[PDB]
Amino acid sequence: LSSGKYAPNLDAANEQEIYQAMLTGPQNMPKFSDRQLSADEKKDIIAFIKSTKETPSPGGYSLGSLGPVAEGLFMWVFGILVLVAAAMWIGSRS
Amino acid sequence: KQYTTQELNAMSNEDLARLGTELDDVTIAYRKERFPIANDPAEKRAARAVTFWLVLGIIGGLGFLATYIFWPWEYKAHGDEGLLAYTLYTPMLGITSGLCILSLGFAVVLYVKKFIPEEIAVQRRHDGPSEEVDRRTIVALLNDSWQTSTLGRRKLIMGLAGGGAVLAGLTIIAPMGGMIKNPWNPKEGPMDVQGDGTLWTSGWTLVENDVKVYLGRDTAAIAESHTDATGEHWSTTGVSRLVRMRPEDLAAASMETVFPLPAEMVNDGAEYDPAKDVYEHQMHSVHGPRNAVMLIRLRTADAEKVIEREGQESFHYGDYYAYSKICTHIGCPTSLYEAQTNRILCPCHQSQFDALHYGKPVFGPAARALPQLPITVDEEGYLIAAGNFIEPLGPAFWERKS
Amino acid sequence: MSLATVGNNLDSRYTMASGIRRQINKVFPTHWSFMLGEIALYSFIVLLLTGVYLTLFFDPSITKVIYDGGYLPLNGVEMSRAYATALDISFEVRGGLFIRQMHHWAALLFVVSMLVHMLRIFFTGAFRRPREANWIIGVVLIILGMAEGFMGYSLPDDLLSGVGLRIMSAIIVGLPIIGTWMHWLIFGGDFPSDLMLDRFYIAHVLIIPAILLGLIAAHLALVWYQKHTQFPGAGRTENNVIGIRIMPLFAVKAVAFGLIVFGFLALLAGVTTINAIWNLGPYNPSQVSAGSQPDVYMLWTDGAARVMPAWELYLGNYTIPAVFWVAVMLGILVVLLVTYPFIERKFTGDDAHHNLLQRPRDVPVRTSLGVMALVFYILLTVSGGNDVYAMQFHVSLNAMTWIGRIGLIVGPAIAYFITYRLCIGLQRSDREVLEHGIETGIIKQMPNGAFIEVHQPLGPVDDHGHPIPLPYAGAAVPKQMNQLGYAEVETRGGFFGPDPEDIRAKAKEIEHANHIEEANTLRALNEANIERDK
Amino acid sequence: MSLATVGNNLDSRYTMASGIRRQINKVFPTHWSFMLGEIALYSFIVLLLTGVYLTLFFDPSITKVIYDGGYLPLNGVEMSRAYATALDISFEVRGGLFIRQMHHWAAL
Amino acid sequence: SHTIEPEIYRGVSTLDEPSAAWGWHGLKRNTIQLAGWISVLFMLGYNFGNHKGHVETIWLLVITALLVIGLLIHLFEPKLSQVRTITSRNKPVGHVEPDWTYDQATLTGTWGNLTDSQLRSVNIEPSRVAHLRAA
Ligand code: HEM
Ligand code: HEM
Ligand code: HEM
Ligand code: HEM
Ligand SMILES: CC(C)=CCC/C(C)=C/C=C/C(C)=C/C=C/C(C)=C/C=C/C=C(C)/C=C/C=C(C)/C=C/C=C(\C)CCC=C(C)C
Ligand SMILES: C/C=C(C)/C=C\C=C\[C@H](OC)[C@@H](C)[C@@H](OC)[C@@H](C)CCc1oc2c(O)c(OC)cc(OC)c2c(=O)c1C
Repeated sequence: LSSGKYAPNLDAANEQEIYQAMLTGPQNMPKFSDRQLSADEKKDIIAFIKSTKETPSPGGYSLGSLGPVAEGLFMWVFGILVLVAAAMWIGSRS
Repeated sequence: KQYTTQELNAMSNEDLARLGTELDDVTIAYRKERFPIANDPAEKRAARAVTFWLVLGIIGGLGFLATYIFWPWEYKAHGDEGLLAYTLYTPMLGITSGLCILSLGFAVVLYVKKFIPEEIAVQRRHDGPSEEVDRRTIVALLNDSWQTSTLGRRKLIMGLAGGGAVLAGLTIIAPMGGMIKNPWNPKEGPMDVQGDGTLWTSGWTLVENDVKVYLGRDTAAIAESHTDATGEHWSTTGVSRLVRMRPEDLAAASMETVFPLPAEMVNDGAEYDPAKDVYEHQMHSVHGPRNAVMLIRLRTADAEKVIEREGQESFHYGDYYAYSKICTHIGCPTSLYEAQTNRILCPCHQSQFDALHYGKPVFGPAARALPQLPITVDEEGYLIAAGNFIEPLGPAFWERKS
Repeated sequence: MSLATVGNNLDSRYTMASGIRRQINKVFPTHWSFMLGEIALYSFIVLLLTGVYLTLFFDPSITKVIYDGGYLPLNGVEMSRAYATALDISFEVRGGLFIRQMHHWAALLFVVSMLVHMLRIFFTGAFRRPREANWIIGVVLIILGMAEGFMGYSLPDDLLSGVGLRIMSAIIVGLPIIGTWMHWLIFGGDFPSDLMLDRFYIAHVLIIPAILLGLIAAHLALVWYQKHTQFPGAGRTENNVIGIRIMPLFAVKAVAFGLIVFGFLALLAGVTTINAIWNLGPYNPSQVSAGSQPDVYMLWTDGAARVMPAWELYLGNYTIPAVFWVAVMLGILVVLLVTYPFIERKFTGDDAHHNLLQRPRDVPVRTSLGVMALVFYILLTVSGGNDVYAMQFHVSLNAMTWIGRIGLIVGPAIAYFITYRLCIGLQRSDREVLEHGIETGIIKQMPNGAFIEVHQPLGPVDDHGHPIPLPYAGAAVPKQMNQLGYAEVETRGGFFGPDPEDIRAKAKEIEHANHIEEANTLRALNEANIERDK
Repeated sequence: MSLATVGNNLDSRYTMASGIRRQINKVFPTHWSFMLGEIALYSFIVLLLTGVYLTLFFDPSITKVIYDGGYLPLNGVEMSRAYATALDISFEVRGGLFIRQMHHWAAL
Repeated sequence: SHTIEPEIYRGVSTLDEPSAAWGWHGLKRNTIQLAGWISVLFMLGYNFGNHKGHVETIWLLVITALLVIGLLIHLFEPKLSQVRTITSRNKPVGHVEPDWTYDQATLTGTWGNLTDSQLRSVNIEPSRVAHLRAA
């Protein structure tokens, strides 16, 4: 978020802490009363959060699930460097 | 010079090879064998290096085919039996296939790098301009063809031929006008809950058709899998995607995403019908391009210091304010309501809108304030849209005033 | 085997012996960085094959369905057929996720290999005459590959990709005077529309691949016809090529490097997740996520949109939105990339036929322009993912936006300065060796107590013992003694024991003879080249 | 006319003159039936152009939909998206029927 | 000592930058000026945007001040003269040092006129050098 604020990683919280995060509106987090998001809705939100935090990816290492940036930073640095190494192993120098 | 069959027969095979390369202006400057000693230990030492990776090429290939056929590949959710076996199917596929193919490649690279001889070969280039006779003669032939034709004399046939050529080109490409579409011709039929399909409108324009349009919250409901003797059927007949919401619902410093919910597509409250199929239309409303509205409740301390815009006074209802959730930069959702600073932040290019200064952008590449919806409450106390926006919603375009 | 009959029939029917003799005798220079184009070729082939596999399972429609597939955490959810069949590729087809991820990793490898290949071409000067055509078509190739990846990852119709399409649509409407009509032409209407995914699908699988392949074909044909450039070195002239022949060496090496590329992509495709559309859900215009960002080869555009100020013109009944200047910026830097050879020929005045290359130290203006452009593009790329950076390194977001803005002036300039001075310094180091000889590292003390370092000259000497300074020749000068071979091992055997001394003595004699004759042939070819210049 | 410059560039960069001279002098016999292969070739060209055009308006999905479009004698009828977008080519696109007709005739 | 004569290519002399024959050296003073000035204009433009803070403004403005005084000294070069003082018993410019160590080793020059007692005080018996020292 702006000016040094940020939505933290949800991994550290437990289920009661997630519920009370929603209920209390900690710092710049919008509050979510049980009139807005019902009890069953908050149970479902906690279920999604914990099932995504607990399941492994079927496709290999997640790279921290950061999407195109991290996947890029892996191919555009490491991935090109090992094939540069192979091109030097197969070719000549000056 | 040429060679008779007897002379080519008189040669040795290496001499024929030398002649072969020199016919292409290539010369082998240097060339030497890798293992000249007769029964070198280093040659057997190199053979075992190559066979190592060929053995693992075979091992990896067979392991890939075993993994691919017999490893349990089918989906498992968290808590299921054999979850770990499923999470490793694709990993094992790749590590075995990589073993196979990389080991074959390494075998071949090593074979080149220590069995095939080493050589320096030198080829002469033939580039630059051509040999001048060919330049003069090709120019002669082409000039001859043009002057032969006699078409340069006939200015009328040339002009008409060019005109017909370009006009035939137009005739070929003119059916591309089947793609051209007036952006200002409305969509077919009457107006919809997504608007008339122009850049002016939205679902909230339906207020102008005398329709009562509630502000409706997304229940996020899913279809239900009924099952009976005739099969299993996912259905949506008693399920509401959008439901009306009331002014008591949001605490101060809460934000709710609300969509236009005409009174004809409502199915909730005491007037609920368990067979009233409205999920399809409410879904059509949730997917309107510029239908999403950000409904915020300020704290009283915040509403004591909220700055109003000309003509948009009395759009709010008490401490409840309503803005367009579509960013005024290039159209992302402006979802991030910093509850304490009262600044609505767009996660695309980091524009910041001041919810206490009629949504005016205070940072980023946005230049216009978020549009504001007029809202109120009706005779049953549900929040409703008291009017339409007074601005075009979404990003800017050439035909927009201010 | 009776290959004589096959060869005789083919030759009697086509008269092919001379034409094929010409191709097995063709020579290629064998520097390592002449393999960076190859990677782009091989990853492209992978992209083709894996792509056709995906088309046997994919439906590109924006029609909606209720999901009833494998992935249970989305069953009962309304989604397009595109998202549904991408989930079926990912979960209900055996090995489908493997081929999906291999396709995406191949895309990333294709684009970055094109980048580093182009940087070789730039820093070595292989673009200049007679080879500007390959430069223009290669710039076209990198642009079309970028567009291809964009349209490709827009297909599965997840939330992130659809936000990307939203941003494309918003930028196309903003164009004066014709943005609205262009949008209604491209998308067939307002966004989303019926035919948008069909048009992006046929653009992705047929149109852009066809242009890409045709231009790769023309590109490789021109590279084969205009024989390859080479660095300066012993025997090497503008008028020759020194290296290895197609048959047997270079063809085998190409096949093997291709196998390595294929296996590396296969491995990536198994051991690391990429995209993971099932966490993102289906596209919804009213939803968004903090880690937005396009794919890596598009982050520069994103960053250009983040660093731009909100400069808008009101004229007054018409509007110029603030992102128009971002389009102007992209147009400028595309035009300047594609027309650079002519810029360099304008401002250098060089227009000779060049077949030898330049070491980047010896052309410091170009190397400094290159590194400054590298830094401008790096700061645009980090400006794109600047919020992920901020979250992950405890930097203020707004600080990162202003870092991007100011950096896009001060970073390139500092980069130019530092690069230029380092280039001149490397030149001076080489000139030190050619003036006074290799610094062996040995320090002796003379009788008068003077510590003198022992130098090894690379040429003649005067009677004082001081080398006669050799002229620079555009080639690499050895800097340490071990490059001349004075560290080379002189035992021979396995790790666990030596060969018999007869074989070792014989082998070392043979190896010494090899080195002497290789040096002799390059020296004779060097003298012959002087004589050809009279 | 400026052609001196143009050719000078091309040949100087590609050593072009001898090859194209070998090509422009190639002889062809002119019996009428030796035109027939050209007919197939030109048909194929037309087929590719019109085909790419038709891909800009066609949705190959089998998913069923109630039709609402230009052809009113099938309004309210349930059909796959493939048939529906074929009908929309035929009646909603200006010149679409002409192009689909040309594509099919060129196939024959 | 010997070295090859100087030469100039496109105005870049080989002493100031080697390899001037081998590629694009240079980039002229006026174009560095133009780059700096027009990028300074683009720096000043940043101040006008919609932002409300002023940490941004002070950053922009000092960076402009530094770029500007840089461009100024790049246009108006402030050369200075070699100093010609003689401080702290330094010697004027034309002086020629002897090799004191050669003198100590050979007992000549600065070590020439030692007395009998002084030679004896550096562990040399003066009979060892009486024949070798000059008349
Ligand atoms: C004829 C060649 C190609 C075909 C048939 C093809 C086919 C496809 C299809 C059908 C998809 C749908 C999404 C999916 O199934 O995951 C896809 C995804 C994609 N394609 Fe292609 N493609 C081709 C070439 C390329 C090229 C050349 C590139 C890059 C320059 C590329 C980059 C991508 C990317 C990045 C994706 C997204 C991968 C993902 O969804 O995980 N494709 N491709
Ligand atoms: C998918 C895209 C591309 C492929 C498959 C490709 C392939 C190749 C290959 C295999 C070579 C010869 C080997 C080597 O020099 O590495 C080559 C050379 C060359 N490439 Fe590319 N390339 C691509 C893109 C580009 C780009 C982006 C540029 C520059 C803007 C470019 C310009 C050149 C030039 C000028 C040469 C000639 C090098 C020389 O003659 O010394 N190509 N390319
Ligand atoms: C789309 C498909 C085809 C195209 C575009 C095509 C095109 C051509 C052209 C232009 C010629 C030279 C001029 C002429 O003879 O008309 C030719 C010759 C030839 N065609 Fe085809 N043709 C096609 C199909 C076929 C078929 C179906 C056959 C036989 C089963 C065939 C066998 C031949 C042969 C043997 C020649 C050489 C004739 C000669 O040199 O006199 N082609 N083709
Ligand atoms: C790049 C090449 C091609 C493309 C992109 C293409 C595309 C299409 C498309 C989109 C349709 C949609 C159905 C319709 O319009 O009713 C179609 C129909 C058809 N295509 Fe193609 N096509 C190509 C090549 C060919 C070729 C080479 C042939 C024949 C050998 C062919 C024969 C047909 C026929 C007969 C139809 C049915 C047309 C109708 O019933 O109206 N197409 N094509
Ligand atoms: C591959 C991919 C994926 C992508 C790619 C895309 C593209 C197309 C890209 C492109 C890029 C480019 C081309 C870039 C470029 C860039 C550039 C060239 C830039 C530049 C910049 C510049 C500047 C900023 C400059 C500055 C300057 C200055 C500031 C100066 C200063 C000076 C001074 C201070 C003076 C010194 C002296 C003394 C002090 C004595
Ligand atoms: C020759 C090309 C042809 C035939 C076809 C296709 C052309 C493609 C264009 O590039 C060439 C296209 C990528 C480009 O057009 C200006 C726009 C999408 C703008 C680039 C763009 O994307 C974003 C994006 O995708 C995102 O996703 C999640 C997120 C983004 O911010 C957070 C952006 C973004 O801020 C920008 C500027």
